[PDB]
Amino acid sequence: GAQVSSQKVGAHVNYTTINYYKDSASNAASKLDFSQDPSKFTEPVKDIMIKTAPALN
Amino acid sequence: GAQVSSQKVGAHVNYTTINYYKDSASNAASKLDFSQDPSKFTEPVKDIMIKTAPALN
Amino acid sequence: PTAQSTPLTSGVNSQEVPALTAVETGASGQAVPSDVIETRHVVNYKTRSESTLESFFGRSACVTILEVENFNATTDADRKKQFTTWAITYTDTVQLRRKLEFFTYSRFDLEMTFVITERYYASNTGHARNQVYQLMYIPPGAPRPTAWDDYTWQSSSNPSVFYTYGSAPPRMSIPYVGIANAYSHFYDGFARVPLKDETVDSGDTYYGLVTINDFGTLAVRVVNEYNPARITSKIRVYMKPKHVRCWCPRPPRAVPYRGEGVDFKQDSITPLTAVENINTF
Amino acid sequence: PTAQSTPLTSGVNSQEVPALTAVETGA
Amino acid sequence: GYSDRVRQITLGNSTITTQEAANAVVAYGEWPSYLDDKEANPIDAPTEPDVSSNRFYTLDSVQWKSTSRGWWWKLPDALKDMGMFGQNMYYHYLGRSGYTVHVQCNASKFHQGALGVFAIPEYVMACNTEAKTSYVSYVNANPGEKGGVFDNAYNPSAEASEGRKFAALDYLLGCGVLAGNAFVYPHQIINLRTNNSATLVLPYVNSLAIDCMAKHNNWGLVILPLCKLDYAPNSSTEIPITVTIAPMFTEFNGLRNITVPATQ
Amino acid sequence: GYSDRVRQITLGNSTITTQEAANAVVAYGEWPSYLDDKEANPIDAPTEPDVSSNRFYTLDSVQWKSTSRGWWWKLPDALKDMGMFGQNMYYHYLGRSGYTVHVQCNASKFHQGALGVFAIPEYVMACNTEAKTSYVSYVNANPGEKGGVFDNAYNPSAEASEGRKFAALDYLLGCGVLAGNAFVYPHQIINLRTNNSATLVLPYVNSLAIDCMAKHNNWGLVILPLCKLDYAPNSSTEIPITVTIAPMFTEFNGLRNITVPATQ
Amino acid sequence: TMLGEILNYYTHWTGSLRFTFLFCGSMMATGKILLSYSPPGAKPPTTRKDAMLGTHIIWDLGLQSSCTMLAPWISNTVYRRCIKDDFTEGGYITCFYQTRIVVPSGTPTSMFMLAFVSACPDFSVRLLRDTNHISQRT
Ligand SMILES: [Ca+2]
Ligand SMILES: [Ca+2]
Ligand SMILES: [Ca+2]
Ligand SMILES: [Ca+2]
Ligand SMILES: [Ca+2]
Ligand SMILES: [Cl-]
Ligand SMILES: [Cl-]
Ligand SMILES: [Cl-]
Ligand SMILES: [Cl-]
Ligand SMILES: [Cl-]
Ligand SMILES: [Cl-]
Ligand SMILES: [Cl-]
Ligand SMILES: [Cl-]
Ligand SMILES: [Cl-]
Repeated sequence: GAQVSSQKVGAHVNYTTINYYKDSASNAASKLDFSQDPSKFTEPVKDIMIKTAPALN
Repeated sequence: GAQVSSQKVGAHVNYTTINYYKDSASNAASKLDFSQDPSKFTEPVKDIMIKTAPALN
Repeated sequence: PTAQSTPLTSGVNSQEVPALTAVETGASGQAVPSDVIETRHVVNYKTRSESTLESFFGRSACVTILEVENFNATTDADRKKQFTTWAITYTDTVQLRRKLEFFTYSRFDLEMTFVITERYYASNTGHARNQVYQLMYIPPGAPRPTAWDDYTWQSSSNPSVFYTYGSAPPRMSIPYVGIANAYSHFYDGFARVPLKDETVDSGDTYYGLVTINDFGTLAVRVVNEYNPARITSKIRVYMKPKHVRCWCPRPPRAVPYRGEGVDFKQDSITPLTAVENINTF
Repeated sequence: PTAQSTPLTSGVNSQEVPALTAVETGA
Repeated sequence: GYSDRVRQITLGNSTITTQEAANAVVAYGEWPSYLDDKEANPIDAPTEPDVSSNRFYTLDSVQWKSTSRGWWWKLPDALKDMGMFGQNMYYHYLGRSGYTVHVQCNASKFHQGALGVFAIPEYVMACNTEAKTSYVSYVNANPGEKGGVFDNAYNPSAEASEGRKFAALDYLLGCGVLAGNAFVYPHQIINLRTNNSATLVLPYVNSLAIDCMAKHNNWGLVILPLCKLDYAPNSSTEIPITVTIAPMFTEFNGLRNITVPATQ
Repeated sequence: GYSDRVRQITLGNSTITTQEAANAVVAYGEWPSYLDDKEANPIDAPTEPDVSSNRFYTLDSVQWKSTSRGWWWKLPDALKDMGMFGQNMYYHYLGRSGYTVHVQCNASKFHQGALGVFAIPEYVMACNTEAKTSYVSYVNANPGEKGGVFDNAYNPSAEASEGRKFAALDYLLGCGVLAGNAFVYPHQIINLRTNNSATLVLPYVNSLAIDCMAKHNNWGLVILPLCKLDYAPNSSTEIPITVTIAPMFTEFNGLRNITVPATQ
Repeated sequence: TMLGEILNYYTHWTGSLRFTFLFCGSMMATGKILLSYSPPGAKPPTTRKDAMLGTHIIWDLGLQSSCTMLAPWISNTVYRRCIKDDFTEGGYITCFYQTRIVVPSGTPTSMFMLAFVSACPDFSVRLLRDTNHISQRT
């Protein structure tokens, strides 16, 4: 049950993972998660604000 | 995700590599790269010089 | 891929003159034996495998020797012996440095290996339990320890390796960490432009790579508290460049180094031994 | 997934005013 | 008709002719070019001054004597006071440039001598005090179009403050390597019996796409007499060496007020 | 949402906002542009400095008082010492430019006053001696970013040598025409109850494709108080007028050494 | 600042910085303000005529309360260091009256603005490190 994934690139490229333990808590670090939604903190406004339009009309 | 490659010959021949780490920086030495272009140092001239022709015509 | 085979060739009597050239052009001589002698066919099975950059650099080289001790320290000087800090560089030693400096620019990952050795300072002060070492990489900006047991060693974010004396030499890989697209082995410049009529001092400023390079600090301690027996330790630091690219070849260092720059020493600038005569075999 | 690329842009002379806003909004 | 000895180079409003060339060098086989979007770094629309700056600038001539040990310049330092190139360089934080370097030295069929002309990336040179290391003033490192000269003697200063200049020792190339190995750098030779000029076309060379021209010289230009000037009727004769350099594919980022470097 | 009162202008690394504009003028309905091959004159490849020079430069502010008679500038004279625009202007024999002119003057809902803001092609003004005609010194004609002021009195000099400046008489627009007719020129009004800014976009205007910027001003900028500044709590109050101008579609020909005009 | 605190867990930063200004005078106050970013290597600007040669915005005070000035990413290196460092110096941010603030009578003649900083979407950090902003006695 080997997982083959892309490595993080270096100076110049897959790697293999097998889980040895019956508990997911035993696993190595979670895979890179590039998810983001800054707007929930930077723009949590009820009515859409279009950058080019006046903020207050 | 095993890589099978030719060994460097000895006195008298594949070997197996598995990458264990998620970072390419962790990997063993790069495979032999026989690339070369000595002319960028030995002959970096604008106009082609044919060995059998005069260098200066 | 092999070095060049020699073709079967006989003589010539020709307006083709491969023996003559003009090196004023900036071209090196190009002629090969088949251009100027009768040659047999020789199949060349030999390769340039061991002169690839990976092969040339594919060795762990000692780059420094650090010292740390473990004993009951009662003075400021003795407290400072309980840990050590080292600005990470390849310029404390000459051998790897000279090989790197065949090139202007490089890009590589780094394998770092450590060899840790101890001796008893004295025989009349009993014994010492097996020691654990902490080697902490302190990137530029992270707080540097002022004591062997201060808060910095908790190392929440800095990488540390804990090494147990007598175990296999510890080892880790470092990516290419340069803030440029390659490492510079040479930098013909300054860290800032001194401006007309500024009050900033221009009398004690430096030049070149030393003004811009910062690979952080290695901090080392013995984690153990003191035994009655004082133990003195050496930590040898080894670097192997791997996954290597290099650009812009240079003449190699011909005379002794005298520091981190290209400076030379007045009593050591005569590398050639004079021959008795221009006609000496 | 990468941080944002910068597009090729020239100047403007426009009723579109992205430089002004109102941070009273909580944005 | 066409000859390796006869060449015309036109950049902007400037043209060079030579009738005794020896081909031309393109350093590392790479012509200069503009910075591609896939290798770019600063995000502001760059200034590309083109013909205003990408043109031949002729430096003050130097005199080749039987006793000359050689000459050095740094680039872009040598051109920092040259027309619109200098203005674009100092009005911007960042700049990149290639160059056409044309070194000129004519004599007669009765003169002899050979100049090595070397383009050296990151031409770092030794300081002239053993009380310090890497101890060179900005002013001494950046002489501009006058450049500097090599010496055949190393006499480091008693006081650190008096030695903040290059120890430009000829046979160690001013940097602790043997001058005989300088041929690993892009080069031509002006051998007076063969040729009266050297032409080197240099791409931008750095570990970065673009850099601070006022802080950092990308290239050294070294002219070493490999064989001394000799002329039988007058051993004390002098012949000029003239250096003419055109920036190429210049690109500047980070416009602000003008940089005025310290002069003392 | 979008409003005639709210505008953003970005040129190069510079942005202007206004929340109390009154539309914007495009002089003669024509946006500036580069010089087409079918209208070109000098044949050298031009310098087009783009973002280095085509950006907002803010002049020294002037103070509007109840007694102010008005202000004038000439273009490109007002920008001759402005960053890379000034350098490109003086390193070249020839230049052409359009402009975005942004005049800034805010007050309160309790202040009153109106400024006429006029862009005048070939703004030729009267001299201040009746011993001569057309008798103005280069230095007095070309004050740079400080510009000049109008007067409500004409006092020509006794001696010809003392009158080599403009007779900037407000009601004759400094040139023998009635100021009330200045509205035939591209203009806006800053009426403090309505707006706090004027925006004029100017194409290059001349009888030639390109001309000597150091010899010839293409545009005058005139700011006349049509209705005097009044503020009931303090009749002696002053409010700033700030002029910010961006060159646009700049193109230069005839590169040489830098022009350094006389200062006396 | 929040951005400063995050940067002090990293060695390297890259990208554009956003400076947003909120004018907090009365509605009756008018004005024009010049906000400038001068990339490094020249005399630090102390006058409007030097500041306006750099990257700048003229902010007209009005119904839209806030103005954003960008320090666009303009650097020799691909990353700057999260320390005081001549080699990776970032340049100079300054602010001048373009006209002046004008108020009518019965209005405060002194007032404030608030300055905010944030990273743009082109912004990233690397090389995790300990901060110098927290410590404890041992
Ligand atoms: Ca072969
Ligand atoms: Ca030949
Ligand atoms: Ca043969
Ligand atoms: Ca992207
Ligand atoms: Ca908006
Ligand atoms: Cl601890
Ligand atoms: Cl312990
Ligand atoms: Cl011998
Ligand atoms: Cl001369
Ligand atoms: Cl100079
Ligand atoms: Cl100075
Ligand atoms: Cl002012
Ligand atoms: Cl001026
Ligand atoms: Cl004068």
